[PDB]
Amino acid sequence: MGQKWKLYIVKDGKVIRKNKFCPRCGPGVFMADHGDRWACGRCGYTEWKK
Amino acid sequence: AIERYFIREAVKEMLIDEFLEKELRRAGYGGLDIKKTPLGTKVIIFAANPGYVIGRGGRRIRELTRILERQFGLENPQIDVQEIKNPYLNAKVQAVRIAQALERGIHFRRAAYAAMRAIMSNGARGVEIRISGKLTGERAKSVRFYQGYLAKVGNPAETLVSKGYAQALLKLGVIGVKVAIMPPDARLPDEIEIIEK
Amino acid sequence: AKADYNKRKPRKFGKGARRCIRCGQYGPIIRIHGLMLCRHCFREVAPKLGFRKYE
Amino acid sequence: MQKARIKLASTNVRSLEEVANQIKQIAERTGVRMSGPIPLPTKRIRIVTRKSPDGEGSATFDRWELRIHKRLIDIEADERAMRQIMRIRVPEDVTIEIELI
RNA sequence: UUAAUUGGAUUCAACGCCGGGAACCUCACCGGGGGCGACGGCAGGAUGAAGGCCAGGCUGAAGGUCUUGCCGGACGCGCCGAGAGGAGGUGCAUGGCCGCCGUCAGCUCGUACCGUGAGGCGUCCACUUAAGUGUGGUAACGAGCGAGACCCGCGCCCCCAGUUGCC
RNA sequence: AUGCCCCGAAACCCCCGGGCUACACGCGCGCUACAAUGGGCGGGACAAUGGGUGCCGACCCCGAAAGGGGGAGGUAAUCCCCUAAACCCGCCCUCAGUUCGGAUCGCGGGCUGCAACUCGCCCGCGUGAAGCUGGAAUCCCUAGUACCCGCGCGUCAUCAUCGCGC
Ligand SMILES: [Mg+2]
Ligand SMILES: [Mg+2]
Ligand SMILES: [Mg+2]
Ligand SMILES: [Mg+2]
Ligand SMILES: [Mg+2]
Ligand SMILES: [Zn+2]
Repeated sequence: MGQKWKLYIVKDGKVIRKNKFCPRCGPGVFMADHGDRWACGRCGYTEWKK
Repeated sequence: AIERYFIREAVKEMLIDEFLEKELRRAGYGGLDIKKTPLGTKVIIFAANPGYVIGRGGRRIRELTRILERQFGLENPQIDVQEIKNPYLNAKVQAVRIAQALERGIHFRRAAYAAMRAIMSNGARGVEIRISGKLTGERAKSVRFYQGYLAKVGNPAETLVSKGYAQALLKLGVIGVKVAIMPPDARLPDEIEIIEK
Repeated sequence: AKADYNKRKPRKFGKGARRCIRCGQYGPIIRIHGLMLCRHCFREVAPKLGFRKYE
Repeated sequence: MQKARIKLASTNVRSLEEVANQIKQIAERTGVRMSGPIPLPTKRIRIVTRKSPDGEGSATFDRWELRIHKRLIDIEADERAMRQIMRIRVPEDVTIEIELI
C-alpha cells in the first residue's frame, strides 16, 4: 500500500503549500495538479487551472 | 368511487393478519379486529399466551407498532392483547396445536385422539381431523378420524362449521393437518320440533 | 460505482411494471377496482375479503 | 332548513336498517319532517376467474361477487336533532356522509 | 432448418390450453459486459486498508478498467470454513389446489346371529322413483355421511317508501 | 410453501442487441366466401348487461379520412361511453368467374411508445389469386332452446377472427 502524502511544497522557516483550498467545501482540502485543469478531485471543477 | 374505498380497506386487514400469523406462530395467534375511530385506530389480538406476545415487560409491542405503522397503513395504532373466546371451538387453533405437537416428536395417533377427546369434551357436536404426509414410509398416505354429526355439502356446511389448515415441517418433509368442528348449536333444517301445549 | 450494477430500472408499463402484493410474480394480475393480486392468490383469500359465491 | 342529506352505504343489509330506524325515530321524537329511506340501486362487483393452477383438464370457472347496499335520507336542520344524530355511533362496516343544500 | 429457434400437456380427460393477444421487461433461450460471501478465523492495516470523481483512451456505451491525482477515515474473498440466492434436477420423496369415473348412487358403523376361516347378513325379493327415494315380506333391529332439505336469480299480487328516478 | 442431491464468485444479481413471429410439409379449432333465400347507392325504425380520477369526454372550431387544437360536467339512478346490426321503402345490376370473392403487392398521410427494419395498429388511390355446394367419414342441439345479427367487460401505453356475459 506504500506511502504517498508529500510534496506539499514546504521548507523550514516558512511554508507556502502548493495547491490551494477548495472553494466548494470548507478550506483545507486541496485540488489537483493534472496540468490542464484543477479538477478538484471530488467535487467537480474545471477552471483550467490557474 | 365507493367500491374502491370498500375493497381498499378490506385488503389491509388481510395483509396484517397474514403477517401476524407467521410472527405469532407460537402463542397461537387467534385473530384480530380493527376499530377505526377519529384521530387513530385501535388493534386487538386474541393471543393464547399474553406473556409471549407482550414481550419482556413491553419490549416487543413497541416493535409491533413501529412495524405495523411503517410498512402498513394505520397511521395511529394502539395494540392490546386479550384471551381467546373459546379455544376448543376454533378450528384454526387446534390445527396449529396438533401441528406443533407433531413437529415436537409425538406419534401422529396420540395427538389426534388427545385432540378429539378434548374437543368433544368441551362440548362440540362433531369433529373431523385428517392428516396426510410422508408418515411411516416413503410413499405418502392419509388417515381420518371423526366423532359424530358433521355436515359436508350444501349451504349449512359452509357457515356453521369451522375449518382450518396448517403445516408441520419435519426432518423428512411437510405434513398437512385439516380440522373441522361443529359449534354446539347446529340447528339444521331437519330439526323441526313441536312447541306443545 | 458498485451500486450501479445490481440496481434495476423504473418501468411504468408492460408485464414487468406490476407484481402481486403477496406472492411476487409477474403475469396474470387482477386490476379490477384496484386490488393487485395473482389469479391464484385471489382464489384462496377471497372469502376473507368479503366476497361470496352465489352462482 | 337547508335540508341536510345523509348517505349510508354498507355491505351487510341488516346492520343498515338499524341505523336507518335510529335516524327515523330521532327525527320523530323531536319536531321535524323527513323523507324515508329511499333505496338506491345496489352496486354488485363481479370477478370471473379460472380455477386450476396448471392448464390441464377441462376449463371450469368461478363467479365471486360482492354487493353494496345504499340508501338516502332527506331531513331538515334543527340543532336539537342536528346534534341528536351525532351520538348515533355507526357500526364499523357502514359509511356515513352528511351535507346540506 | 438455426448461434438460439426455452419448456409442460398426446384418445375420451393434449392442441384460441399454462388466463401464453411475448417490440424492451415478461424470460426460463443463444452473443457480449459488469456486480454479490451476515459470521468465525488467515497474510495486511491510522507511515494510512475498505471504499468514491472533473478530463482522456479501450469499449456497442460506460471512472467498468488504465492514464491522471484528488478524496475519504477503519477495517480486511488476496486465503479457509460457512451463508445468501436459484423459473437448476426430481410431480415416482411430500403439502395445497384442480380434471375424470360422476351431480353417478353409492360408502360405512353399534349390538345380535351364520361360517374353523377370508367373509356374510342388514345393503336381499316384489312393485314404484331423478335417486340405497318409498310401500309391503323377511336373522335382523337401529343409525351416519352422500341424495332431498339449504342458498341465489326469474315470472304474478299487496303494504312501506319518492331523489339524482317517472310525468 | 417444501425434504434430499448438484451451482456458490457460479446454474446467483443487473444492463445493451438478437430469438420465442424461422418454412418442401401432416393435423386440431375458427373467420370470410363460392352470389338473387343477393351486391351497391340515398332515406326510415326499435336494446340490455356493464365501465370511468394514471380516467370517461358532452359542446365549439380546423381536416376528404385516420386524426389534431380548445374544453364545460363528472369520486356516479345526476355528467360521459351510447341515436346498435340483422329489418323496411326507392333507384341501378340480371345469372356472369360477374357491379360475386377481396387474398397478394406499389406509393402517400397519421396514433401509442424511451425505441416500430427484423416484428405494432389505423387511413386514401391503384393491381384483382384460389374459389361455381364439397369423397369415405364425423360434431352440436328438446323451447324463448338451435340457427342468423350486433354490443359490453377482461388482457391493455397502443393491437381481439379469443375467453366470459348481454
Ligand atoms: Mg425478450
Ligand atoms: Mg362409482
Ligand atoms: Mg409461441
Ligand atoms: Mg364487391
Ligand atoms: Mg415494424
Ligand atoms: Zn399472488
